[PDB]
Amino acid sequence: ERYRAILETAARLICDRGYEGTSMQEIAAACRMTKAGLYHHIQNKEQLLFAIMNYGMDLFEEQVLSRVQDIANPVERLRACMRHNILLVTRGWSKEVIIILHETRAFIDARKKKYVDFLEEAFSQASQQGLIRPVDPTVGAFSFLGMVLWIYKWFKPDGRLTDEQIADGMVGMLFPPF
Amino acid sequence: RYRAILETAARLICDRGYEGTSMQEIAAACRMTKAGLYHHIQNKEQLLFAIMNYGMDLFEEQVLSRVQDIANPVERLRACMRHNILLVTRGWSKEVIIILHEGETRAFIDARKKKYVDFLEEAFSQASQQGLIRPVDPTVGAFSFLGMVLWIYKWFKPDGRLTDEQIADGMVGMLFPPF
Repeated sequence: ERYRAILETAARLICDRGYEGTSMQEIAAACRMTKAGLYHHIQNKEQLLFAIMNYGMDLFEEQVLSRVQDIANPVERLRACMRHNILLVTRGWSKEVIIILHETRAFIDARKKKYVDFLEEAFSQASQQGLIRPVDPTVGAFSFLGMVLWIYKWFKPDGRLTDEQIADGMVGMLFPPF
Repeated sequence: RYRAILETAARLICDRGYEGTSMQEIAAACRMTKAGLYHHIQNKEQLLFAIMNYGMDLFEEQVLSRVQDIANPVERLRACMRHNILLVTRGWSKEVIIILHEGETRAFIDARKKKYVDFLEEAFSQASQQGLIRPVDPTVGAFSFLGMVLWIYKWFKPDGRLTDEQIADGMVGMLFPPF
């Protein structure tokens, strides 16, 4: 419990002022610990970032992939996955962890590729079964990911559009009745 | 010569970071004296705003000026998307644009960015009302377009399986098919 709290706090600080502009002393004080206490849990800044990103992938698999991987119809699977990814970004409890994850290298890269593989497989199946307009599966996957992963840069919760309207509109754009 | 400086600086900033990169290092990468650099840019704040303003100039020069006269709004969106993907992927412009999206100066750039979004929203509005695209909230349309296109820098390489043109043909076909 104390460790995940450290990752969440560090992630919030890193998102506010960026990686270079965040010190381990800043992170320690934000966690109500001494710098020595922080280093009991983490080895240095580079490992902290790795830990944040791995925790991010865990959270994503639990809250997005776990829920959709058993949907057999590939366009239903895509539609649910896109809606879950959007709502993760706008409603999630660890938004800054997720931002760092998509914004040791080889270990995280291979984990991220599992999601790209999943999307490409579904676009492939949906295209083949006549449930979506044909498209190259990679073009589909990365259009999907670009639409969802950009949200945090523009979306203002106090603005006109609601996050449910964004989810409905986005899904309807890529995956209309076809 | 000024634009070459900004492109060289954008390269270093993307490779070493903004805090890592110094005006002395920029001068050396430009093969200029510190005095010659200083004539164009005097500190790092000035440099950053200059690069971001150059990026918005590129949206005008490489995208808007090429499409703004297309009367049919779906044809306009299809051309705008293709030009924008090229601006994101061309070696000479790609790092300027990355920096653009990665106090009072913040509002001056924000206002320029919003003129582009406004343009996309007007085209989505016209195309939807005219039945040339499936109905969509114009802001949703605009930022779906923007996310798709700007995120290309995260995964594109010029020796990848898909060319830039294949990516554009495919993206335009997804958002703006015959309808």
